[PDB]
Amino acid sequence: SKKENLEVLCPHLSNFHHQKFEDIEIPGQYLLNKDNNVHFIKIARFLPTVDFVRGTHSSYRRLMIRGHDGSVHSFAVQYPAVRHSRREERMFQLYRLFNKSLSKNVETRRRSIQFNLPIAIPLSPQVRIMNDSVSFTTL
Amino acid sequence: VFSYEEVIVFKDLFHECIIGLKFFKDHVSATKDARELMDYLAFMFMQMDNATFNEIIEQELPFVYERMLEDSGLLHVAQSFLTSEITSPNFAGILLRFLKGKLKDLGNVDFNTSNVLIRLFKLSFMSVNLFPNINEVVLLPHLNDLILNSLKYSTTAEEPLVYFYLIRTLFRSIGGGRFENLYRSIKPILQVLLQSLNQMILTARLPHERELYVELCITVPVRLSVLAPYLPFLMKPLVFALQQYPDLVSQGLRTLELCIDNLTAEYFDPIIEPVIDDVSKALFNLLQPQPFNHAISHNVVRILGKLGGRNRQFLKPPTDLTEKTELDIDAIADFKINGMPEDVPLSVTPGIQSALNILQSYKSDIHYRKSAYKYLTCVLLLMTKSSAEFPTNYTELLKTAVNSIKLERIGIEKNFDLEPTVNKRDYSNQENLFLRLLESVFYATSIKELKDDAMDLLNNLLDHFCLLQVNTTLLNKRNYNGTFNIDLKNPNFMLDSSLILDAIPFALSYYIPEVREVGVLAYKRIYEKSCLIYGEELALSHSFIPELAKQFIHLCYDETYYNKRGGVLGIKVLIDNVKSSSVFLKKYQYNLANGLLFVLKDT
Amino acid sequence: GIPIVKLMDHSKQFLLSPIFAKPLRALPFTMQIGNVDAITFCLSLPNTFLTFNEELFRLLQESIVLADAEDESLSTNIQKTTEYSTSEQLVQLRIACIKLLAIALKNEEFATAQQGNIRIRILAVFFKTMLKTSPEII
Amino acid sequence: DIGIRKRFMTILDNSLERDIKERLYYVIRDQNWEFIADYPWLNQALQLLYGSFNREKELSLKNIYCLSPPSILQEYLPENAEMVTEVNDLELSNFVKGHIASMQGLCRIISSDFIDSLIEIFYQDPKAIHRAWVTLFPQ
Amino acid sequence: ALEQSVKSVMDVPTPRRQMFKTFLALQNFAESRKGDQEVRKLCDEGIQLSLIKWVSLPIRYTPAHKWLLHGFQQYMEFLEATQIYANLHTTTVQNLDSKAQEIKRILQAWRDRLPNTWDDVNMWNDLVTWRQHAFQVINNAYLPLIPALQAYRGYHEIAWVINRFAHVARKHNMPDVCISQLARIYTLPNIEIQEAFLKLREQAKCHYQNMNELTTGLDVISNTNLVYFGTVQKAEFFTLKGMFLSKLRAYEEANQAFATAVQIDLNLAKAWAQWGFFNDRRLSEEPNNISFASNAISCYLQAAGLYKNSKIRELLCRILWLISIDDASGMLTNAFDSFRGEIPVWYWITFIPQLLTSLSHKEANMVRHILIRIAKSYPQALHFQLRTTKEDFAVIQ
Amino acid sequence: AIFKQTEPAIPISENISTKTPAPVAY
Repeated sequence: SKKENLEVLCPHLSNFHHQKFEDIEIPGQYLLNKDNNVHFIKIARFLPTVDFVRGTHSSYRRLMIRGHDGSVHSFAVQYPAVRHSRREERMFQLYRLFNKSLSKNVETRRRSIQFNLPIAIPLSPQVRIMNDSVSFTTL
Repeated sequence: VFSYEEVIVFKDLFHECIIGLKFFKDHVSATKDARELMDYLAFMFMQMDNATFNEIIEQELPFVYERMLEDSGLLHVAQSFLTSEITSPNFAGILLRFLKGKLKDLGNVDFNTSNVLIRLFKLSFMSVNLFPNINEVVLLPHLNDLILNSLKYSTTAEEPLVYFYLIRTLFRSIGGGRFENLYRSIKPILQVLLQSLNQMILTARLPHERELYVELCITVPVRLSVLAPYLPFLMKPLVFALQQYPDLVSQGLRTLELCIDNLTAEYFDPIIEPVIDDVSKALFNLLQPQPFNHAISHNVVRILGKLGGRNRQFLKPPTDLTEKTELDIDAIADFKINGMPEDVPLSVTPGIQSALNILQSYKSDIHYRKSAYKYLTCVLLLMTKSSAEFPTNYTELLKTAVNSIKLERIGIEKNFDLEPTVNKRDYSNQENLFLRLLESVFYATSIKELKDDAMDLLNNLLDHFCLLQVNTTLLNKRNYNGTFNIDLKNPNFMLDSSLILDAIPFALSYYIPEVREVGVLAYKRIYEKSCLIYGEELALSHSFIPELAKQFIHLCYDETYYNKRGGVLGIKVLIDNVKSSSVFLKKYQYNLANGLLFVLKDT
Repeated sequence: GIPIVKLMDHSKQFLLSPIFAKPLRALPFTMQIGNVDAITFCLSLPNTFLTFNEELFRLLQESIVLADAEDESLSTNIQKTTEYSTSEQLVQLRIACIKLLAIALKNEEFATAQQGNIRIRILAVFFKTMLKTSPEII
Repeated sequence: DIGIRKRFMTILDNSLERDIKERLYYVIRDQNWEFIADYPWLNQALQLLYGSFNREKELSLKNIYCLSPPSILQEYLPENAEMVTEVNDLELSNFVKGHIASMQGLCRIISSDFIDSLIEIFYQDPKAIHRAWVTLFPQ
Repeated sequence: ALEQSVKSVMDVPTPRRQMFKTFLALQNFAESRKGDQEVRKLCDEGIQLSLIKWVSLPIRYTPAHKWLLHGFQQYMEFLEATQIYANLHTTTVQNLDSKAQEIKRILQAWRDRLPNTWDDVNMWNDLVTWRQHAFQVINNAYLPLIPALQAYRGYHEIAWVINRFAHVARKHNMPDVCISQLARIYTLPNIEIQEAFLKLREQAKCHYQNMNELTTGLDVISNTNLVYFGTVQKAEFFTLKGMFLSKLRAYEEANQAFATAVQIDLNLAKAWAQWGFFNDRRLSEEPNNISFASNAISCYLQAAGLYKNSKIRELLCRILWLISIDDASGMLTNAFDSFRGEIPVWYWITFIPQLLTSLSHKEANMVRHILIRIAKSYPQALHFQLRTTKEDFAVIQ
Repeated sequence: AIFKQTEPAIPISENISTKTPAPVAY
């Protein structure tokens, strides 16, 4: 089944927004260096019917999160995340640090050049969540 | 002053003059002689003392109101009391205190009574802006109560749009006055209740329901030039106002100017940031030449000229490239053309999106709607044709396959040969295409003179899918009879007849109740057929009836009130059907209770 | 033919222990209303749940005795920029705490003979709350 | 106005020949569309080219891998099967044969109904004309 | 000679030639008061021509639509110039400071309405030239009213739309026109509080690259000691002397120039940042364990406290890399821990992993103050990283 | 802070009448 229910899989996250009593933010908004803090998107609720995605060499589950501004953010749960994730995320951090030099130069700003890194935020040192929309493919 | 036996005479005079307007009916739409006598009766009571006229009209106004529900010209009485009088605030107070009591049943009455009540409200609001310096202070108490009680009474109303219509009339009646500062304590509750009613109609009513909510959410009165810090509540209806309703556009553009002219361009730019691509993309649609209206094109030119580089500094390469969904794909069949030696393959689906838009719209002529319905059923029966052939011994094969479920350890013949893969994109497009065509067959039952053949075709499709479910039941024993078998044979990849599990919960969650009735009739029909071809003791464990029941529980956890209504509709018809057996409803009790409890928590 | 207190024999601790742990000061208003309403329903039942909840009664009476103008009724949700979104929740919270104090005061030797004058301490609250302009609280 | 429009188009259809080359040369070379020049006339052109078709009752898709047939799927019970022998005293046995006779006549799709039901979609939406022309003309 | 050139070519009209015709009508209304108010008709026919050209293009935004947006701004500035000239024709009765407020409001709206800095230099040049025309009209009409007043209302703020142009061409790597545009500023011989500011700053920033030109930036600042209406201009002059002296090989005199640049105000963070860069350039010819690095990290920490809301994260990278030396003397910990100022806690978020792996490395408990100030103010940034590295270190014990 | 002053109000026309230009063989 390509679409499995969240309240069957994890009933705490389908019941989250009732027993939540503060403003949690969407994780991974501090990695993208957006100067202030007031316009960050707060998690409204977890959507039901999460997706089971079979890849080429593995498979994972994609859970969707409704934001407080009406937007839906999809994340991929890599449950056996391989232990070279810290080197990956440090390269992601390094190449996201260069995106501000690539917007003050006029020639890279006319052509709208940015580096487009993925936002992967680790939860435990076994599981990380990565941003993953549908209509992402590999070659 | 007058005595008691003089004001009794004045009361009986008003009573008899109101009764006497029944001679001059047809036998703001009144005859000329009745209008002249209503002018005489109105002018007769203007020079009486206000302190006795108030008690005359306060004792007589329910009788005048129940006379208005028979001859509707008597509104010209009340209009003539409050359009030109020295005693206009007094009658406005009496009328507003009467309508405050009549507001609770404003939704649950018929068309004539609601029409009369809305006209009395409209007259009482026009009396305010007709006399601003004379008392509009009569309106500022029970003004927030009017807004709040309209929003509260529209919840339990039968016709819940009359309250919003009333809020629209009240907002369009005012603007340019002082009493919009006692109203500023209601703006967040009003705007949250307006946005969470604006977008929660994902299955919108198809009337002016969206136009009415986006007309209410913008055009609220604010004393200050910029209404409030509650501006991010206006950003989502501004996109709809510019984008989808060409009669709201000249409103919403004005709102943009009020934010662009005096907002400092620092505070305002992060606010429009989540909507700036939709705002600019709908603004660019309004840049059209002189046959299109130049009054709403030169507005856009003025806005985009007042923004120097700010009209283009927030646009990136496009993140909205359309990727050829099920309303864009081709389903190719062979046609015999007389000028060709062999048949030629062309697509049977070049007009599916157009025929769906024809069927959805009420305005289109019936002939066009009937031909659109015939086209969609042609494509659907072409998708259904290559499974509509049955073997010569299908009855004994169906009986064998249904009594072979009650056996244990069915031996599986093993073979070593691979099957081809699925091609998930084309499978998903064909699955969604069959689903859209089935949903339009369900929608076709909401139209008179298309309902009979739609119901007949729907009965044939439902008891076809009931007969095709036994293959899925027989193939789910491949998940058993060996806890890890890898050397078995499966039929490769088909539409697995579990897409009636996405169409019947669609029909229950739909915004026409006449198709929710067709959805529950569909559930009753598949209940009868599943109990027929299985037997009651195992149709609750292997047929559609367990599986679709789980779908009903999943409708209770969705994020909009339409699907919750569909889930409680499916649960109510389920527990009205199965009560004779005490294994299903007692096995499924915890999940059904949690679903019905989540409808109460999350709504 | 089962009493309500026999239905709550195994799952009563999962209801009560989240209430008695959190001190009802950092929680938002709708959870304070829910905790007070659940304890009111548990106290209205026949002869159950009488044990050492005096600290909650003291904290709720000291959270209802004071004014509600930018002072200690809240933890993170201030009231000088929000109107009618928190005032109705505040009114429901006040009348819920008043109902809980009345149900607790109706029970003998549970709030009557404890600490001497502790019923006088909440009768002073009951006389102090007869000056709010809302008629529902009155 | 559907009656006079249908009569005009059917006498224009009956004037031409029933060959695809002659009708293609008519819609490209011979016919002068200067009078219908604000209206998408390819509509009318399609109604000429669809006049050269045959009304074939064997219309059937070949690209979809459709829903599960009852032919082979009731042969996926390999060796443990007590095949029932002629039990024909039920309400099921007449329901099944009535449904078979119903679905035989329901799924016999000619080319005629597809063609002339698509023709009146062209008069409402001009984007079925675009898609119909782009599918037909390279063939 | 321009009307005949327009009229011979204003058949098969384009939006540009229509803009030229509208500007000729606007100048006819300007130089001859009680003009035509056909400018209100020519702007509308130009808007309709531009709308036909907009519908002729694709629906989605192409780069060709940017010039149509610039044309929309030009027509709106034409209508605002019509309002400016109409207000300018009724002030003949010397009604100053009553109708000059409307002129000041429209000029202040024009100062904030300028294109993006990565837009074409022809776009910038077109807006600059036609604003210079619109300013020349008001400077011509305030010219009879100068001696009858007995500073003054003759603006000549043309220098603004020169300086803002001369800045942006330097962003476009066009230094020759950036020098050549700082020669049309001598139309009035007085030293203004903001003309001389951007003029001298851009002329000193001209001679920063092409290293056979740094002496031409040295000799122009080192002889100018009279203050050009400000005590902050001399501080940036002195630290630019520090830049020009440290660009060539100079050890102590550039340090003295940075010291006399930094003692005057203690409020220019660019001087602190350039002194930190100078100390790093002196560090790059030796191992990084010499206690000279404490001066570098102190100027860096001062260069991040009041340089806020900017690109300061490279200063934080330099701090995190220069702190990690293995000195035995406790001079670097003194240089970190004697900093008097508010550390930019929000900008330390982006190095939270490099802080959290710095606890495992030795000689790092000054990282703890940064992480404590992060955890008490921005708690959701640290939480997931803290749990991840905590359960990393907890299983290896 | 939050508000800036009044922008110059540009009065758009109410009854403009321009001609649709004829096509040209460019």
